[PDB]
Amino acid sequence: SEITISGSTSVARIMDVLAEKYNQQHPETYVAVQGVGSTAGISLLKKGVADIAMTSRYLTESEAQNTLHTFTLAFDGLAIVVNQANPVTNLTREQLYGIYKGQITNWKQVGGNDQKIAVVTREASSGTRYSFESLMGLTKTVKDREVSDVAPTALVVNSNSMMKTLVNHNTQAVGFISIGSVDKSVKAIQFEKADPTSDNIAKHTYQLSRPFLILHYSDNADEQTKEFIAFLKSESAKKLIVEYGYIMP
Ligand SMILES: [Mg+2]
Repeated sequence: SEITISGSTSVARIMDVLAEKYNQQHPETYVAVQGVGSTAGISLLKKGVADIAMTSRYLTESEAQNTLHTFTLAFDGLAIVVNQANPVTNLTREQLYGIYKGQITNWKQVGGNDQKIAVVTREASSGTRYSFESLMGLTKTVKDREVSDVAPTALVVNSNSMMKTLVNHNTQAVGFISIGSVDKSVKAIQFEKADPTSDNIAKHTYQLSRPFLILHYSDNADEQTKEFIAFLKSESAKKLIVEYGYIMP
């Protein structure tokens, strides 16, 4: 048989591994992992042409359906990173928002050196960028969509790796990376005085995290779907999730 799980390209990175694992033990069921973004995934499931959707954000009021079931597969965290030389140890929500908006333009304003801030972001198509902006309220409504509201003087880089190298080489820069990509080349700072840790994400004391949700019709689903959903809830799956740097609720 065939199971189609659609949506989030953020979730698809780990789902590709989970699926290949489940296929080893169930060689006659192909799990098609379709990375089309959280919103297309929801639509595909509601049209009955996916069995499962995956998202990297909570559902809106309008997306919620009474017979749709949701569970949280994992949390994925973001770190704010500065150059090792930067004395700043913490930013609040309003400070970071203000910096990304271009309202706060010198580090002295947020307890640092007298030096112009270089704001660094990711490419337009980046999932990590979309979640950072959603978490920080850095989009704006324009007619029928959200548009990025980050000051267009921000510099764009195209990976975690390149973000860290940029930060590492520029005392003035601030940026964001997946929490798992943190290494000693950059200084990860607190957000609202909470350290960027697995434990703080799991307890929601650290705010900069996003859910990986799994959506399906628990009632009206066929057995192959129920069996894959069970596996996603199994220790064998969780072990894999954790080992790739995602965080158990
Ligand atoms: Mg806004």
